[PDB]
Amino acid sequence: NAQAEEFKKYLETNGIKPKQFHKKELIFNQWDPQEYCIFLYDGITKLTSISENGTIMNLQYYKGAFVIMSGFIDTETSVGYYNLEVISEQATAYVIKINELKELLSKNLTHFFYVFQTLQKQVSYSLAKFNDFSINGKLGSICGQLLILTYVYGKETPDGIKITLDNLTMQELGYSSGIAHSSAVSRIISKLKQEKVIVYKNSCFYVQNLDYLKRYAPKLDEWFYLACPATWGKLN
Amino acid sequence: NAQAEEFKKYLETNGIKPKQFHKKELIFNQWDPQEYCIFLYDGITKLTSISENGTIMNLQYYKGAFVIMSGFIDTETSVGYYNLEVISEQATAYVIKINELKELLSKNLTHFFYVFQTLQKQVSYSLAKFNDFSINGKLGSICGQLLILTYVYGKETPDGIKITLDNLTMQELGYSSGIAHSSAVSRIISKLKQEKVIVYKNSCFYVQNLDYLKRYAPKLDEWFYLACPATWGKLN
DNA sequence: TTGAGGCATTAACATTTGTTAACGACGATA
DNA sequence: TATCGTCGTTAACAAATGTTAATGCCTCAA
Ligand SMILES: N[C@@H](CCC(=O)N[C@@H](CS)C(=O)NCC(=O)O)C(=O)O
Ligand SMILES: N[C@@H](CCC(=O)N[C@@H](CS)C(=O)NCC(=O)O)C(=O)O
Repeated sequence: NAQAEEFKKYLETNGIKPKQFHKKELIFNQWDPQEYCIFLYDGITKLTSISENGTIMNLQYYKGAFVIMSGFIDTETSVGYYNLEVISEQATAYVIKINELKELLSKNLTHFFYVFQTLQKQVSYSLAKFNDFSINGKLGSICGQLLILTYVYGKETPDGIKITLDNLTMQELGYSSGIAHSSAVSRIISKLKQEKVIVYKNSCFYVQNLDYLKRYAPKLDEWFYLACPATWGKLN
Repeated sequence: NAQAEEFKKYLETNGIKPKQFHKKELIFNQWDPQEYCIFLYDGITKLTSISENGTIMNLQYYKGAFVIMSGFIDTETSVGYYNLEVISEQATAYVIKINELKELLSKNLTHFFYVFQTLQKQVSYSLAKFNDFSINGKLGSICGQLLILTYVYGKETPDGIKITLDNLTMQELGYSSGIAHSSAVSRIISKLKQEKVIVYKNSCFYVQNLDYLKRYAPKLDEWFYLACPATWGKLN
């Protein structure tokens, strides 16, 4: 992306150099209250939350370039306690102090509008996801998540659309769709397989019937069409 | 609150005058995508979405002052096809075309930071809502919505906490929690009534065991503590 | 006073999902 | 080689939830 590159050159120009993170490494966490402005430049991360009981919840993934806020810009208080775990092998991200961000965006308006637009992307994303997950229950939740991962990490292959993700354990899918037990998600997956919707090959997932997921995730497909059209046309 | 008043005067200085809307009246709609930037100054509204089969989905409410984006500020494209129905008797809102917002914000930076902060409140809200509703299924979703309504529209009474909403039918809660049929909502509400959690009196809902809802909506309570701390202190 | 329609409560069945357990395939270690 | 853990299936049983129908309470219009 161009806006992302200009943003990079701006940050670096203002003495803000990137940091490197490895897999299983947290950029910020839900226990230390350090309000940051993460500009995930390269890599893949997952935003997670752990309850008092210890239950994990995968709220979303982030694939650079994108912006993640852990604190408000005016009050400089916390927007919510979450972790951002690196799940790719390596990732490069620009950690910015919450106070300096205001000084940086005040100076340049283009980059300001870039951050604003990434924010809108977050909003619309969350609304669509909430819709498609809420209506059709857990089957619809799984289907929606598969749609997201297929548009973001999917590549056409002889047998279908291969989702290029190193770790996609049943536990992870459950964490992304509010399912606590791997057996249940394994059952839903078994149904989808039997309906000739997906295949489990090479420890990976191959999506062969995209329309089936489109039915259970209308607002998500619509969203990718209205906000990530470059990512949407690669499969249409 | 106050930043919204300064924002009001700002809008009334650039020739952007408020428009009035009555109950059930829509400001923008899904089928006629004109990209606006609604600044709900006063009143209560609800953001809804209708599938192709007619299924309704209540994504959330909006009690002024707040900001709603129907289109992106850069691309000027729709962020998603949603409707905004007024559910209060009367509501005052400033309608702004999306192309004007970029200049109007470029002119003043404090109000830019206001809209930005409100958008961050939207983000945190959606994330917390997604986590709680998702973790404990439909019971937890009902508890979450009830907590939200209790913080935003609740007022302490000797009978508990009165949710000052005229129209809060079983079907409306269902739409707010992804439940299609009113009978199921009635069933859950009956369980809570038996559990000494709430009571249905004077055509309104009264909350007596806030903690019970806090258990099923931890991230939402956290959100009210972090994003709307006054609304949170009003009940603690 | 009557009748229609909408909303709430409940019951009864079907479908889905939660929860635990057993079995087998796989990798890794010694 | 054997042994231990982890993950994917499947089964069996319980709880939740989807779905429909019946009933009663209320308002409203004639
Ligand atoms: N950098 C890309 C992708 C940014 C990104 O990661 N967006 C989030 C939503 S705000 C996403 O697609 N997440 C995918 C997921 O949740 O797995 C863009 O500009 O849209
Ligand atoms: N103006 C009030 C309320 C703004 C508002 O409506 N915020 C949304 C969250 S983005 C909300 O609380 N919605 C409650 C609901 O969904 O009923 C404030 O800023 O605290």
